[PDB]
Amino acid sequence: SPEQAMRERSELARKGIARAKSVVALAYAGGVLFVAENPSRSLQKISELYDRVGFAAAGKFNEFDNLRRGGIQFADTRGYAYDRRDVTGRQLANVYAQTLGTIFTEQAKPYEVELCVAEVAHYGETKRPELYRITYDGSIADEPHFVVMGGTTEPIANALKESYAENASLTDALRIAVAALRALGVASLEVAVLDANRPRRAFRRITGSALQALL
Amino acid sequence: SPEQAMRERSELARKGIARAKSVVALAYAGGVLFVAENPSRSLQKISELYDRVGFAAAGKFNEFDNLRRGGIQFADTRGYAYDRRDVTGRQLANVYAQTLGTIFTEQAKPYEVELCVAEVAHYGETKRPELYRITYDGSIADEPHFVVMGGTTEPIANALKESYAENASLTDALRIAVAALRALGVASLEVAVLDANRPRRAFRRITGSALQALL
Amino acid sequence: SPEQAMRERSELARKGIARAKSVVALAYAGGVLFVAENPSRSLQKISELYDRVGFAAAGKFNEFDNLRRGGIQFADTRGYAYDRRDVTGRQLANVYAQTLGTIFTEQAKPYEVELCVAEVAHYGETKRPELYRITYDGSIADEPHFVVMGGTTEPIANALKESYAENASLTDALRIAVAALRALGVASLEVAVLDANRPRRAFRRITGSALQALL
Amino acid sequence: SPEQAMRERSELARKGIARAKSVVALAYAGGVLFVAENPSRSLQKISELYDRVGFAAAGKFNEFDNLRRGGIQFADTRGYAYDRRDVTGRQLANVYAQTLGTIFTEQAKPYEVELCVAEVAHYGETKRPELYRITYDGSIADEPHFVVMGGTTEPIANALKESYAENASLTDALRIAVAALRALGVASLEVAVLDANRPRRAFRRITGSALQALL
Amino acid sequence: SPEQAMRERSELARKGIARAKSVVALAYAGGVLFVAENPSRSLQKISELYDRVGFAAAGKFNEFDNLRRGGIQFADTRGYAYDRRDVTGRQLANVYAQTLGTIFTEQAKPYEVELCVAEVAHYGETKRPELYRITYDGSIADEPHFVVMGGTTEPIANALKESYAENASLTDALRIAVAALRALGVASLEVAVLDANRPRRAFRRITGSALQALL
Amino acid sequence: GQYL
Amino acid sequence: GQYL
Amino acid sequence: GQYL
Amino acid sequence: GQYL
Amino acid sequence: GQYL
Amino acid sequence: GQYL
Amino acid sequence: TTIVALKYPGGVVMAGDRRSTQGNMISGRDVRKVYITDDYTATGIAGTAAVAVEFARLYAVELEHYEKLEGVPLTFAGKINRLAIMVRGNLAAAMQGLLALPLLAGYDIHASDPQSAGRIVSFDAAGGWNIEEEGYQAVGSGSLFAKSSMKKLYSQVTDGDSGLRVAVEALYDAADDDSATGGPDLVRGIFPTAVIIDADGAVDVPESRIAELARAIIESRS
Amino acid sequence: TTIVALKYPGGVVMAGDRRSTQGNMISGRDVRKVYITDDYTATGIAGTAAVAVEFARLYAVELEHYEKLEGVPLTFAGKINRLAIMVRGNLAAAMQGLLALPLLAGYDIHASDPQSAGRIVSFDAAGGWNIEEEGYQAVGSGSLFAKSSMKKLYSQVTDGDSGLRVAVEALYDAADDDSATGGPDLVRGIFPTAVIIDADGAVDVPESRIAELARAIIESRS
Amino acid sequence: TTIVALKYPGGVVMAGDRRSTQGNMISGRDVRKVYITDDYTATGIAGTAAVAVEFARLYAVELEHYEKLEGVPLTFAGKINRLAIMVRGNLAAAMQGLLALPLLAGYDIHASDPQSAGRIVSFDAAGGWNIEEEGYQAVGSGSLFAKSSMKKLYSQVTDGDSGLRVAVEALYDAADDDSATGGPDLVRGIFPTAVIIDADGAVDVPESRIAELARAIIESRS
Amino acid sequence: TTIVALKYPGGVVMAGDRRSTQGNMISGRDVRKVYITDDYTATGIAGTAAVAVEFARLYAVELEHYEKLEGVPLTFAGKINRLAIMVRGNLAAAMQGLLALPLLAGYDIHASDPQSAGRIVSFDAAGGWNIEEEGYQAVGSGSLFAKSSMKKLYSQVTDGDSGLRVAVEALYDAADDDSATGGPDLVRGIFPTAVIIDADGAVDVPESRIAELARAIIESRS
Repeated sequence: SPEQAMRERSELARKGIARAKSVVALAYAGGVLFVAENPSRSLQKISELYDRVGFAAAGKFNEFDNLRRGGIQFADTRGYAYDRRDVTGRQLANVYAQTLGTIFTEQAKPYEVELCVAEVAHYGETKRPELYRITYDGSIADEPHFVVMGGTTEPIANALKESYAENASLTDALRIAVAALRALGVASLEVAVLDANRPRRAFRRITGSALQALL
Repeated sequence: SPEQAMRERSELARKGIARAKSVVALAYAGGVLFVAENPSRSLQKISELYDRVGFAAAGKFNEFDNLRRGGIQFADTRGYAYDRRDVTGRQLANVYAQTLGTIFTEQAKPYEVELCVAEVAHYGETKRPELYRITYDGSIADEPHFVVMGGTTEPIANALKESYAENASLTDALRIAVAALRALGVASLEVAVLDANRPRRAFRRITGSALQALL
Repeated sequence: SPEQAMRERSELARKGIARAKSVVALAYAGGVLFVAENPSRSLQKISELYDRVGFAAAGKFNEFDNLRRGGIQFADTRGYAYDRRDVTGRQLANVYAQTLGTIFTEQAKPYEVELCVAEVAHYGETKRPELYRITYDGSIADEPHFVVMGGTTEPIANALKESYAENASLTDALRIAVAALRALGVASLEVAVLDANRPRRAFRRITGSALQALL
Repeated sequence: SPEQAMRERSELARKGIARAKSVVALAYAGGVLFVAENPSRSLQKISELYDRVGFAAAGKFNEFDNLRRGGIQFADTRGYAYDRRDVTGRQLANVYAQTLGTIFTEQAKPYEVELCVAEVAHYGETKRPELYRITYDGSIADEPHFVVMGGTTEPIANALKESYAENASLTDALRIAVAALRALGVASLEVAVLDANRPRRAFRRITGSALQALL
Repeated sequence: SPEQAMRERSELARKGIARAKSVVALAYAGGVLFVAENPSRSLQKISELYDRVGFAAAGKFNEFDNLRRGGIQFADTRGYAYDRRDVTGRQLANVYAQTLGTIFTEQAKPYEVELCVAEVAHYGETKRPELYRITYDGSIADEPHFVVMGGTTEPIANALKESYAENASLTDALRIAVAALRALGVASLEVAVLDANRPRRAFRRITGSALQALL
Repeated sequence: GQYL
Repeated sequence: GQYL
Repeated sequence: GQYL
Repeated sequence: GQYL
Repeated sequence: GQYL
Repeated sequence: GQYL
Repeated sequence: TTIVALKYPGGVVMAGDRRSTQGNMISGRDVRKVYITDDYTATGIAGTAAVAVEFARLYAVELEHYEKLEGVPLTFAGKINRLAIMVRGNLAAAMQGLLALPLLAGYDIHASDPQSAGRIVSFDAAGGWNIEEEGYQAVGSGSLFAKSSMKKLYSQVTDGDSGLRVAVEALYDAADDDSATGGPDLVRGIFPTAVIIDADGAVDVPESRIAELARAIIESRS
Repeated sequence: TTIVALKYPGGVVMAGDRRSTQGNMISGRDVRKVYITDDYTATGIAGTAAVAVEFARLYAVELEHYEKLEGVPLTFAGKINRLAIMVRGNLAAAMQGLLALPLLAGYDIHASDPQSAGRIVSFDAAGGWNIEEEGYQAVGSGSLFAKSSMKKLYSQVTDGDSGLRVAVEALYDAADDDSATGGPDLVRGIFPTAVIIDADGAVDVPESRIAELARAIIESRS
Repeated sequence: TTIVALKYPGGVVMAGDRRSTQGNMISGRDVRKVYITDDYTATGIAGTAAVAVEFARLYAVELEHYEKLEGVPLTFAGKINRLAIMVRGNLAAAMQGLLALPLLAGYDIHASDPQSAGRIVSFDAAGGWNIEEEGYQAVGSGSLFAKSSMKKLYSQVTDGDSGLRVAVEALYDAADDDSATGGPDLVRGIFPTAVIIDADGAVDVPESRIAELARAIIESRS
Repeated sequence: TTIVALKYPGGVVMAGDRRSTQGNMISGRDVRKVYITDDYTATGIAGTAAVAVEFARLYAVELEHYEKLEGVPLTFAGKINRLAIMVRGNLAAAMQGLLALPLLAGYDIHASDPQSAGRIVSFDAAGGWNIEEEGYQAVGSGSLFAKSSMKKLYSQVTDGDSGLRVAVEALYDAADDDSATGGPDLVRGIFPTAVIIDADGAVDVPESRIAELARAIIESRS
């Protein structure tokens, strides 16, 4: 029956997300900070979508890697067709929602992925960093402060709700994020920032000795 | 049985639209006023289809976003092929009814969504604003006074029928619409107007300070 | 058994046509007169197919709207390919029967539609108007008095058989048809005439004040 | 139920890989060494992918032979498109993971194979070899020291791990590899080395008298 | 139950091959000798694939005739593309295995055939002839002594390993083949030779008075 | 269904 | 999930 | 069919 | 597939 | 099946 | 349909 | 060929000549070049006769087809756009010699003032269209002579009858100065065809009124 | 044809002549060549009139379609890119004689300073675009004369009135030196069409003010 | 147009002029022909200005796209190959007229010697590429004069500043001998653009340093 | 351009010059025209430099792709056929000026006699190949002079050293009579590039040995 089919499909999607690792993106003074606990030193759950648009995912790696590559192609084609400043995180979030809804409906197996699209202001412009959280079936939410995805979200979300404070610097945000990700050491951690201070490409990776220094 | 399946599909749509917000499109002296329950801010539940044609919807954002984009493309193509004044609300409502019937018949999962197409008289012309309601199965209706969609339709619709009066002012109509919508806040509401006094493009969003002073 | 499915499909179609309004197309001295209980001021269930060929329908709106558009397209193509006088009502009725049978057989969802094609003689000629009723399964019947479709057919048909009048004028025919449809006021009534006294286009809509005058 | 089918396919792949001869890929001082128990002189479970990228597999021969040919095609096309040094083992491992995921979800019969992609440093460069294991489902894992594929993995894996010594030489490494694999003979073993000391093409097969001298 | 279905398909294949006449391909001093119990005089189940590559088959006739024609087409195209000496029996055996796997998986009705590809050295070279046995599921076996296909293989194989003498002459090889096939007359027996002494085309038929005066 |  |  |  |  |  |  | 159109208070009038030539040889003496495209618009196409007839046929079919499909006739700008697209899609075939130049007379019922509701639209080769504001226009080989005659005679246009007379006289001047345009054939009784569009619709002018107007013009110039 | 655009402190002004010709013969006296593409940008296309009208219509529809689909208007760079794409697509037909050269005037509301938010973009035949820094630009057959007039008159441009007067003067000089460009029609009362874009949007200049300026210029040069 | 590039100990510098012509008429005075393609490579395209801008934009988009997709930037050889593929794909249109000659300057981070990591790659019209070993290169109409000037001036290049001075002098000589190349404009204050790439990346040279270098050169020549 | 190849007892040697011209203008001085296609075959392509580089790259890719897919290198006849097919497929582009004529030298590892396993294959414009039996071959503009010099010098070839000396002298004669071929550059230190193939594979000859040989030849000619 259709009721059972929809319920089982959604349930297996939820089971896929629980099996995934945890990743938290929070808006801090310089922009948006992504921290994820991943053992792999080569496979990355956080990437750059466009100049001021960053990407995070939790779930099956090949599925959200396909989604990441599709979003990158979309952003590049859109920016080339019109202009770089015409590409926004809202359009990418909408396209992700469309694709995920289509995948839930028409595909034999849905995609067990939960996405976070982050955007920061252009250089010299003031604007609150934006965070969109997209679910398996296409539900899209505006998160003004932080996005928790994968694993045990409840403990990590509550830890942030109390510890997280607006206008955190790099060091403070990193400390809060790793402490609430415990609910981990420097290694097996993937950290990046969308930094509004950069002129054009806000996405930057802090890795190696510098990341340890900030932890 | 196919009869059982069709009944279950209609019920599926009924639940899907039921667990959704409510939007009110009411005719007043200056044209049409759309007020939507939008706890979001980036996503828009009210849009413009053409110079004097506006669109409102209730359901899941993916499906009526796709339908809104399709109607925008249809109106633009039709206006370019013949003329801007050859596009009417009736043609767009008919196209929406046909595509919704086709989606209901053919798709494995129907588009559970309700649409409302509003048209106002051209500049320098007097004519009663036209409102059309299109349902999940392709049925189309013409309402002369108001349109209410999604959520608990019975209390809000009865409250409108009690409190809505024709030839209302903008402030009066907005107060009536919000009061009927309570059956909420200054924010979390999406306000738009099809304005018959504008030269070419009627649609205008009333957000923020203008709405704040108006409310 | 295929026959069980066929009976289910046939009964679905007769039920769908049963829950609709009623249309009466009656031949009078000046040609053919179409009267339908159409509450809507926008949806048109009686239209013109070609210069002397008129169309009436009963059932689900979008199905016979698509059928009407296809018939208009076929008539235009045939009249352009050979000549305007080479298009007759018989060819249109045959194409309608063909497409309705094909839809009933091949397509999953049968069209719950009954069609009436009326032809009147050209200007300067004398011929009995020919009415062709095409049913859901593709059956076509030539009826030389009056077609009644949709809703409760037996009482209105019997009233017309009791009150049939050959070579009746337009006013008497309109009164007869509205009385039979009652067995209704001026409003919610859509009427039209295939007028044999017009030179080229026989179709003419009688709306507003003229309907009041004739009644 | 979909879960029943998915676990049926997972166990089908698991037992298909289980009833296949095992292969070991270990990092030694000069690069990587593959040793497979291959009685056939003609069939090869070890092959070169690109200049410093080597391939190994365990499972059904036709399936991973198609995979190996696809990988060779991809690597050659990529190296021609940009440059030889722009081809890395990680890109090939990601491609294998993606195609195996697509096989799992959409192919009628999932491939019951397990792949290992090994990459050594370029010539005149210092870098630890990267070993990637790719499973039948598209799961992709990183192994810093060794990979064991097919058959009973526990005994050979435990013997290797408890006997494993980093920075070992080729003669030594062959000795420990055959010792853990026995838990073999001069013949019936196919062996190869990704030799970091070779200027451009690292892959090298050790067959005939040289293998006997080493083993 | 997919497992039961695949097993039933395998049993169908082995049953289909069981009710067929047997073919013995034995590598003798001059090359390879094919002897088949072939009741017909028109149908040929021993054939040449390429200059030094011969083909033997057992099972349903049209299936392996199609396979033989496909292999001949592949070999001719491959020889024209690069060179006649770039065509090996290993490539043809691998292509046969791959296509048999594809037919067994994707096609609803499996191919119940069993193939043997024999390869002999070019003129002026010494090399032990290679014999590949390809099964219904795409399993390739590097058999250096003898190949027996069709019917009950156990008695024929037992007699062969009782009587297999390496580097036997053509007459002794024919005696061994006929005697082991019995455990017959000049007719109902089709015999061919891949003769390494021939300069370019090794395949040669032994028919007429030649076979009679040979046995 | 739309029947008016 | 999304109904707004 | 035929297995000859 | 891998969940990281 | 072939697994070598 | 119409069989006549 | 010459087809003229001119606005008068309360409508528009469109007239056309009757001669078709294949080179210097007169092949047609009663060709009809002004077509009532629909109840409020007439079109007149100069150039090759075959393409002209095909163009009028297609344009009328297209307008009627839209009206039947949508239940409302095209706005005047929509009709202009459809005719302009028809002209533009003929560039490739007109470069081979199948040139058709349309001229569109119409009565905008949706206009504010019914007296100034007449519209004359002229199309150029590439498909551009211009709504004439001077009140008269001509197409064809004698178009320049007819336009120059109408420039001098347009002050006499006060109503439908004087507008019809001025159109017939412009056609007479074009026929006088151009051999591809046919004058009034008093021997055969063949005269230019005319269509008058006003608030009541578009009607072909009867041949007797045109005959008497042409006779008056001829007896004036004698 | 000639279309001039010039920046004044606080906005931009774009003016165009009214004449269209078929060779040496005047075929149109009130052609409008300057279009308000959207509330903050105007475009003026010179060349074949058919292609100019079609390009203006298509470009306006493209901008409107994007704004409706995304809920936010294109940035000025996006608009420039779309216009350049259209010109480059036209190149193949432009070699055949359907040559259209646009000139874009706009008000960038995303600029830091609203006193210098006016933008003028010129396009070449191949599709390359150049944002003008000298403050004025012209396209058309009289573009050289108009630009050489603006080079001398631009020191007088202080506000919208000064910019409008200088633009009309440059159009007058272009018409004075080029026969394909039409000057102010004093007998017919036909004057160049202008559009002024400032922080409040793009507005058509009433014909009364342009008539006054044209009369002032004519009286000055008499 | 002329673009020059030269290696100095520790990096590379690329400079270009500002003039754009349409035949003999000067159509642009502040064109920018040197683009920072990515953090370590700058590209400069001569030929049609439209095609130059298109190629720069598309090449930068391609490099960014690959780096984002694969998480690692292309090697310098891969960038060379992609640019050569663009040049080859432009061959038909170049024969048709829309022609582009690129010149690439880069810093090789993967090079073993940081001092000699500067690279200059020239392209011919057929798509072939050559890595310069002489330490300098030029493209454009005035490329031969610039190359022959750098041949004599290259012995003075010992740092970034002397390299920039030599590049500006080469552009000055190219403009002195070729009228399609613009010299330093002191009346308008328009000077050649320059990009310096070192181990710290690719940075635009501010207009002040180029202005004082050009003034010193002009004083030396007087 | 001029590439020579010649067999010697136990192997083959292939040498090429370094000059690339555009017309009569020298554009390149260190072009390498001889590529080690695989362990036992080298190829050298004359004609357009872009096509030469692309052909060599694609041919090496093809050989390696086959070797990896099949696990065994192609036979020499297979390599010849692939190169001939690649030359034949360029017949259309060679007519419009993108010509590329290859010369293939190899060591046939499958040959029975080790001392006569060197093979030289020349290709014609239509893609036909000929395995040279005279022991030497040349391609390029100076190929006639190189061949007529090798005709007289081939009696002195006895091993790798004499073969290399004869190849360098043939290139010297080609450069002496042809201006598109560059001779040894004793000022810039640029000398022809050579590859020697024998039983142990194909190795590039170090520049020191070629410099010694070229200086010895030059001193013998003085």
